[PDB]
Amino acid sequence: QVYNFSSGPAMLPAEVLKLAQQELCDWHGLGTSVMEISHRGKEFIQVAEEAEQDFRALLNIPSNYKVLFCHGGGRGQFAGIPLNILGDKKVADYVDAGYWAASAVKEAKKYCTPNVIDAKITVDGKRAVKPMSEWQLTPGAAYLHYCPNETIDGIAIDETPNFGDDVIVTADFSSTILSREIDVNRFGVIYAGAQKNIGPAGLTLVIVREDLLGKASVACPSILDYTVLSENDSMFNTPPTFAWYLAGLVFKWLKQQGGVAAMDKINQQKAELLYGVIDNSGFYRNDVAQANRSRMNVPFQLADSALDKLFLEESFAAGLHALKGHRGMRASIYNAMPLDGVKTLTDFMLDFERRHG
Amino acid sequence: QVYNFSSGPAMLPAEVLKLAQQELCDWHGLGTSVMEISHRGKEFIQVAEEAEQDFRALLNIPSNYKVLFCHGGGRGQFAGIPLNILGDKKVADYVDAGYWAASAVKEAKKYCTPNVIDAKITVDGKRAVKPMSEWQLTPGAAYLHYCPNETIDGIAIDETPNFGDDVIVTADFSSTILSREIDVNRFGVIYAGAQKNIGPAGLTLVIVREDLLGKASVACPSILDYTVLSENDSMFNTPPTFAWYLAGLVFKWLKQQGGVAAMDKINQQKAELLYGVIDNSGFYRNDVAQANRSRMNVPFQLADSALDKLFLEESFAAGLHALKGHRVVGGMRASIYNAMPLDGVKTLTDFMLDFERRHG
Ligand SMILES: Cc1ncc(COP(=O)(O)O)c(C=O)c1O
Ligand SMILES: Cc1ncc(COP(=O)(O)O)c(C=O)c1O
Repeated sequence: QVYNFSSGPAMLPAEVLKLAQQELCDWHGLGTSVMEISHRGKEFIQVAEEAEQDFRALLNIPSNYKVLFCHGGGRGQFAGIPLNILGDKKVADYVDAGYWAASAVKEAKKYCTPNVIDAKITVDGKRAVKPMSEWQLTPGAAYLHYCPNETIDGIAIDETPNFGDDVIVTADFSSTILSREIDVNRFGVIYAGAQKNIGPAGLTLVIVREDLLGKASVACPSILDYTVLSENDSMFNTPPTFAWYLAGLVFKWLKQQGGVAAMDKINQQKAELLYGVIDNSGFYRNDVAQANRSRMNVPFQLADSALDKLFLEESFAAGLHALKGHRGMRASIYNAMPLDGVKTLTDFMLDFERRHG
Repeated sequence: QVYNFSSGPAMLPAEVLKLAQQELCDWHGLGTSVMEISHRGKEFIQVAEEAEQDFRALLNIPSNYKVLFCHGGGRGQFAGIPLNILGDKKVADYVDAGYWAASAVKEAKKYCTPNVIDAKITVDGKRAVKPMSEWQLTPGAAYLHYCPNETIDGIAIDETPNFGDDVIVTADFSSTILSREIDVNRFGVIYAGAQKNIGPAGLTLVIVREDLLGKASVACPSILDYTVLSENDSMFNTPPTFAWYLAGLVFKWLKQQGGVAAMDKINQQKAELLYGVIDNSGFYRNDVAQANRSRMNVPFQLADSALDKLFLEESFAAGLHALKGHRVVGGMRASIYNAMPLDGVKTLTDFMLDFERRHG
């Protein structure tokens, strides 16, 4: 058995990939693939609408939000957010406590002069994030942007936004959407590249509060314009139809598992197991503060990084793929990753420490 | 046997889909799918590089062009072209002789003042396109844009651009790329949504002459910025990795067929067969001029359109899918792309003749 810890593109649920394989050439008895049919045909429209409704149900998205299936990836929305909801405003607040939050800032500078909030703090030697109650917002800012799960850094911000009605909260949920219940009503825009917990790469989900439509910049490409996308139910142009179908299968799989609250419980067990092994070891280390430890992306370093290459070759040979971190290691343990995959990983880690520590 | 005449997403080569199915869960002995691996790993980089190399070989793309594997579809490039190569200019020439060319004009108005060249003409009762010599270009225009294959209208502009060095030709090849050999050197930008002759939907190909880089608008999203995309080998961000892999398989399949010259000959046979049946029947009609008839998208109307529904029900039951014409014009439309075998067009035309016999 191969367990794939890639952060993105990530593993699909094994049952989903098996189903997609079974019907790849002849889908629902049509004699063609789901990827070969018109997006404006009755058959694909049903796939698309069921995927939208399942996503709405899984997250308990209120009726005053649009759910858009978009091209361009997470970095597409780094441009899409300011291009759609700056309106006539020239400032937005961006919270930076990690790589992807900082990347969003860089793109936003094409469109406005962002106010950057440095939310990084060190608490008892551990990397943490300032509480939202301390974020100094700009009166009148068009929106606030933050990243609740920093994929490379292993840093999560779990607290629910509770800002005034004048604050429009936007958030990059790429590497954590569907891993726990969230209060969608507290947000203006939630977006996620699909290639962590939704589907394959090439698809992005955007949840947009409906009153934010209607003020896109004229410069916004129509394929990224939330108002045009909503008008056309995400079929302004040809969608990534196979990716949208696969996302729909993932949503069906999540329903079969018991939904996001069921995932939340298994993800807690997976994270406690892996962080427990790291913390009870002098050979592995993670220095993110407990309250900000991501349950989805778990970086860790070896006490002797001269062993990194051997760790990667031997873990791969043991069927544990894609553990390399950014310029130590990073285990991504998304919804699709079973607890048995994390047990296999930690057993390997304990053995590797016995050998080389 | 099912023949799928969808205009986009379109049929893939059956051999390509069968291979993708076989290796969907365990790709190249990895025990994972090609869609579950990092785009920056050595395995996917090889897929990506071979796909680029194979596309360059198939179309004879010169080395002074970049080949970009992009997000956003054909309509993404309706914005991407002006956002990348207007530079400091405000005028570009747009040729309108069909639905997709007109759609490109509409998007262009967000970014510039297009000079719209109406190239539609009627000759002897048939819809045709003005010769390129009648296209009144604007001195100083940043570029010229046209659509050599109008997917809804069945109108092809096959004539080779022969403009001077000061004209930057850009062209929407979505529904015809790889169907015949073309002279890439005559163009500044060639683009194509993948979901007709390249791969599945979710991927777009852009061929851009290298001297046109470096003048993108600051407003261009980085994911659409040709300079950023080229600098990062189309991996500025996460690619549509499964679509890129499948495109790579299509390119290998095209090589196995004999390449674009081989497909050109088969596509000519397919189009001559289908247009002959339409022309020699009083029951079906197509009113596009011979010189502008697409070989890829063949619209036709029934003499009695009250039989449209029955034609669609009976063709579907005969294994002939997706023949309804676009909602903007009605009628029927047979899309007969590279993947469609001659036997599929023979099955379609035999059906059309039998339908006329039974109901005409
Ligand atoms: C939090 C976060 N933001 C942004 C991205 C970038 O996504 P993409 O490659 O789709 O642009 C990723 C992962 O890919 C991510 O995890
Ligand atoms: C000539 C042409 N241009 C543009 C498009 C639109 O492309 P997309 O739906 O990928 O934006 C199509 C087909 O979809 C096409 O055939």
